[PDB]
Amino acid sequence: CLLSAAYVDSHKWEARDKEDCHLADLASLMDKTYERKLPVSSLTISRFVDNIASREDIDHAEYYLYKFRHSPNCWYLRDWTIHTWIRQCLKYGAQDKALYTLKNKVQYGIFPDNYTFNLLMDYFIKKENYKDALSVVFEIMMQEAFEVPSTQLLSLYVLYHCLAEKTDLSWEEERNFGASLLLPGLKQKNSVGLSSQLYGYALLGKVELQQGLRAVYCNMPLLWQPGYLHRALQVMEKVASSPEDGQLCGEALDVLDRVLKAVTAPAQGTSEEQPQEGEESQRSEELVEQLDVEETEQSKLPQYLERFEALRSKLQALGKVESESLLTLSTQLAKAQLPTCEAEDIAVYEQRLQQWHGERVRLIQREQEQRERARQDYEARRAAKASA
Amino acid sequence: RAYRGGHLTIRLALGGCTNRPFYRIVAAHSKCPRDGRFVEQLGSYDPLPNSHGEKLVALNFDRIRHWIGCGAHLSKPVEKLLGLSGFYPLHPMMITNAERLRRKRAREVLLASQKTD
Amino acid sequence: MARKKVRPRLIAELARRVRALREQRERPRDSQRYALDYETMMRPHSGNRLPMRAWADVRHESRLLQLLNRLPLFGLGRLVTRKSWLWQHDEPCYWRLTRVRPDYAAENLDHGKAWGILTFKGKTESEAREIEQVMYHDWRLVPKHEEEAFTAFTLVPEDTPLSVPYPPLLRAMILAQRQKYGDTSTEEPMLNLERARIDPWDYPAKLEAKTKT
Amino acid sequence: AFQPPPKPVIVDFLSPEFIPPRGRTNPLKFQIERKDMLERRKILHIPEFYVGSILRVTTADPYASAKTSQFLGICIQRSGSGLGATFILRNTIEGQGVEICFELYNPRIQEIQVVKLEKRLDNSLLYLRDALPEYSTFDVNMKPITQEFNQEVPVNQLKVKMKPKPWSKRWERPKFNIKGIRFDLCLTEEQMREAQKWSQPWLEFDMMREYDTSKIEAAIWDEIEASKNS
Ligand SMILES: [Mg+2]
Ligand SMILES: [Mg+2]
Ligand SMILES: [Mg+2]
Repeated sequence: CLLSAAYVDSHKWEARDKEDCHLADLASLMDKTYERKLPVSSLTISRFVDNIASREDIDHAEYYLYKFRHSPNCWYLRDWTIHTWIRQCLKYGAQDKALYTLKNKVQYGIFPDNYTFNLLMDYFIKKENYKDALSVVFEIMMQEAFEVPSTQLLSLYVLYHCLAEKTDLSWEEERNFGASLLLPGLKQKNSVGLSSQLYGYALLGKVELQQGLRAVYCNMPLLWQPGYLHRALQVMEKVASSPEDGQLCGEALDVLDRVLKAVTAPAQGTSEEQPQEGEESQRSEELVEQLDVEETEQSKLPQYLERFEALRSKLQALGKVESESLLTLSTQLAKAQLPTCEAEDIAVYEQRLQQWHGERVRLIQREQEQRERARQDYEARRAAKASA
Repeated sequence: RAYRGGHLTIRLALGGCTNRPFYRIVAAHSKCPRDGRFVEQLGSYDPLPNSHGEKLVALNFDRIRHWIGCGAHLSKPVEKLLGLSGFYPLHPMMITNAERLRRKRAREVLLASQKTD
Repeated sequence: MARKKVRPRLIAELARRVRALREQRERPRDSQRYALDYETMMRPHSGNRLPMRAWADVRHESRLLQLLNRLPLFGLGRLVTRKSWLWQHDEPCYWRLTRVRPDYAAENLDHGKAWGILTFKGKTESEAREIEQVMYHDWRLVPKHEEEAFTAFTLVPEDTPLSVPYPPLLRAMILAQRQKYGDTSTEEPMLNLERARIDPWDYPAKLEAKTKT
Repeated sequence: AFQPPPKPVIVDFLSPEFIPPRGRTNPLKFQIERKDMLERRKILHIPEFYVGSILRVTTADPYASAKTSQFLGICIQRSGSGLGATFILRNTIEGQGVEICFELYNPRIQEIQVVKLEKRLDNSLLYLRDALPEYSTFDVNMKPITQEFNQEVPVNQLKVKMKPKPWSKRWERPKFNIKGIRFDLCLTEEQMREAQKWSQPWLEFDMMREYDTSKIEAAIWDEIEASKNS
């Protein structure tokens, strides 16, 4: 949230509105274009979102959002239009419509792969938006826009929520919480990224071990390879070259994984008796993804347990990076690098706004010259009407 | 007759007599009937053996290779006959049918042995 | 053919124009054309029922446009693969998407036509080809963290022989042909396979018009 | 299920039936009839439409397959005073022109929908019977057309062709005062001069046969406003 302190938006946002617009004539014109089924530009939709006056205008802009981009010019949506619409949503609601338009992420599909992802979270933290900001991380992870320095910003909030998470996770929770740490968390400079990867792999392996392999990549942007416990163990094995680790949350979650895999083997009617939906329907539509000699993970539990027990002893014997809590360690590390990333993101944002403004006037000039040449052609033909 | 398309195919026109088949190995259009108009006759095939126990197959290899180079397609029995003659490699369908026949003979021998004791 | 008493038929010519106009004005859009009923496996538009072997992947997988709709720029430079390729070919086979035009008439936006670069069995083609079988329910997407790892392919030279023995009858024909002219060389004739290389059935074909040179 | 973003917005009548006739009928009857017709309009939405506009009417037909019967056509004329106002719709179906005279306040009418609000050059176009079938043919499944209020109901200035004589009426007589018929291609100069013998120029300047209803219309509008506020 410290980014928005030095990234004051009210000063530069009010310097971007140069459209000075209203209602009636262009409302009629575009309703006529879509009565005639004619594609239009994103210049106009940027122009209107540049002149939003109220939340009634926001809802108008939403029903708008919902009756054009099904025209031929769907791909030509400009980037700065997304920023303008996000700023207008922040002007009034800041909390409800932006989340509704992003949770589907395909229905509205703003696709703001820019600094707006960090900006929305920074604005969310002002009210601290506990349940409101949880869903946004899932959609950012789905969009896979982890090129700007947002990794630490999202890792702070997911670790805020993980401590508060004290419940029995369901099938969807074990998938989304596990997937919200590998793609988002990729920092190799600090132990936070490695701990996030170890935590995410452990939770992702539970779905494969309990339900099936297809469900982890049916919708999540994950990999179909059966090896996820091995990916959880390889980051621990990398300790021979990496001196700094988490060694607390990953170990605790691997303890849960090993006790879950150790209680199901002797007791088959205790934990595995949760599948009581249907038998013949599942048998007729059963899918065999793995081969017969593909070394199924179900028979590798004694191997996994020995590897984990051997690695956890050596990590404490040589690494000794056992911290008191991962959240308090990540809080002081993520906020330390925020002043470093603000200075590297300010220049790129300043050039992005300049290039977007340069494209706006180019599109305006294109429309003006097309209109003037159409007028010249119409006047020339009317002066000397020569047809057939 | 006029056709919208089709390709030249070297096939067998079954021109013969009841309970006495006789094939003419001929190159003809794909959309023409079996016993209809053809381009050029190549050879003859007699399914039933003669008094010497021999099955006569006639091949005009000089015209066959010329038409195949021109782009004439071949049918499965045509390929089988060419593989038997040796002008073309043996068709793998013949090999798999021979393997199936050998397996059937082995099964019959096993059944005969188990039905005797 | 050509007679003195040929009647100048006009209704037949006008019917060609009428059918040409109705072909474009009433052109069925690809969305409802490829719409699918997941219960009876029946196409509402054409009325044809899907193959029995395809009943599993339709219910257990997704098509290209059903996964490309959630990407920011409709997958510019992204790599997409197929379940059939992943199963049959251990070597990486992917399409690098360079341009996509989704159909705007679909309410759910899960239909469209895309182009891209084909890299099948590790062989990279230096030409742009239209993507085939978009409506198939076998497409899968690779993540960014695995984009570089999936491209890891090793170039292993082929062990296919370049020459094969001739069939016995043709070999005897060649031996007699050269012997009659008087060539005493008893060298073994071989049939070359340099130009006999053929693509597998899983290799997609191009959908662009062939240019006659 | 993408959201499609259209139009940015970036840019900056008394119905004829309410007119009482010229007779000396007591105003109490007119007031009662106006009250009843306003009560009927409270339930049945009667839109604004002139002569020449195209309407679709839904009627309660018991003997049809469905209880709703749809009829679309152009309004030939509107006539009547008060609750008994009627309008004539004309449409050519399969080469057979059909004209139906509907009542505005008949309870069997389910819905009246104006698909094309458009005026014409004549207050009463009864000549469509003698006109060409092209001017009476209208698609039943046409879509409604919505217009802006600033257009002020544009009037369609269309010259209509005519069938050869005879006609249903003598449309060339001055008593009809028709400008929408292309007479120069259907009648000759001698016929045009002959038709002028029935002209009555004094009726335009009689100054006594005119009907002034300014105060009556004001009172009716006040009553309508009071009923709406009620
Ligand atoms: Mg016979
Ligand atoms: Mg078919
Ligand atoms: Mg009469």
